[PDB]
Amino acid sequence: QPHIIQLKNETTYENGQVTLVCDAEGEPIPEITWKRAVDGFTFTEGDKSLDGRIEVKGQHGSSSLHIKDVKLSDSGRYDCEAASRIGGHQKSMYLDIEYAPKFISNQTIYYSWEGNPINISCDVKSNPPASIHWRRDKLVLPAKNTTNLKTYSTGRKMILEIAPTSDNDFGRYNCTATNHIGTRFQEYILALADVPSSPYGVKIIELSQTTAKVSFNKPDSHGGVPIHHYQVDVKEVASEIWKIVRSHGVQTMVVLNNLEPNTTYEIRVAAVNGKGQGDYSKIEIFQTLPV
Ligand SMILES: *[C@@H]1O[C@H](CO)[C@@H](O)[C@H](O)[C@H]1NC(C)=O
Ligand SMILES: *[C@@H]1O[C@H](CO)[C@@H](O)[C@H](O)[C@H]1NC(C)=O
Ligand SMILES: *[C@@H]1O[C@H](CO)[C@@H](O)[C@H](O)[C@H]1NC(C)=O
Repeated sequence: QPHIIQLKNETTYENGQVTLVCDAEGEPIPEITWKRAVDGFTFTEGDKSLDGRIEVKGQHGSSSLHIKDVKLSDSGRYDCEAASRIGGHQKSMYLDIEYAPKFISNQTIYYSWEGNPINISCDVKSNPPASIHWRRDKLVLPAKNTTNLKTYSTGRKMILEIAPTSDNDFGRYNCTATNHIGTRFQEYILALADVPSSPYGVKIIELSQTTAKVSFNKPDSHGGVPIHHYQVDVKEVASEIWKIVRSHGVQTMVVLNNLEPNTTYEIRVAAVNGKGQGDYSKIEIFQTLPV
């Protein structure tokens, strides 16, 4: 002895309550300790709680771990440790947490020109797995009287393809997700755009006394908004005149020449298309090598 004789898996739901029970036989009657596996955190009777949601009751033979206001983060493995002096045994169970679908896309606002294709991505996490639909108003998509809309489904993701856009395609879209816990929705926006968005993540990746290579990320319109070229502006920090270098088409690296050694420069990048020039990236500072 001792021997854990009860430690059931449990399934609960977000915002609900669950009680985990562990029973152990043995002589002497063993002390029971709870361990949350993801972070190795220990629970014992009395040992309070920070957020208050979690308490343990009973210490010998049987112990209850009570969690109120269940969070998704409470999901996973919990360990029960039964120990007497003789005197050791551990067992795991898993807490399965169910919940209404949640929308987890990084982007809900999309931009496109007239006449361009664009995919709008609806990303859903739910337990159990949800059914996802796209809708415009009350109409499920694609409608029967359209020839420019398609959907593509992959478990946690449903893509709405609009190819190409016409003006009436702009506006609000409604992505709905449903499981036995509930139905939830998330609105997405497709807006008619003109100039490119701001480039970002600009870095100096090569650097000498008189030259530097700047590299950046294109603004991702997901193909809605064209980029013709980039304008790279460079300026010595106590100088007034921005020197402009155009990129070779849609290349996202540009080599800067004719720099002074040991000199501090500001650099900013903007994308340009047929409708004009977008915002500049956040200004970055570099300093050429000394002689
Ligand atoms: C508990 O759940 C896990 C999977 O999450 C499973 O492997 C195991 O058989 C289940 N039963 C118990 C009581 O451990
Ligand atoms: C939209 O997604 C589909 C499915 O993966 C893909 O075939 C298509 O090329 C994408 N279109 C756009 C607008 O990028
Ligand atoms: C999205 O669709 C769902 C299900 O039809 C609906 O209940 C919800 O109100 C819609 N959202 C909006 C604002 O249209």
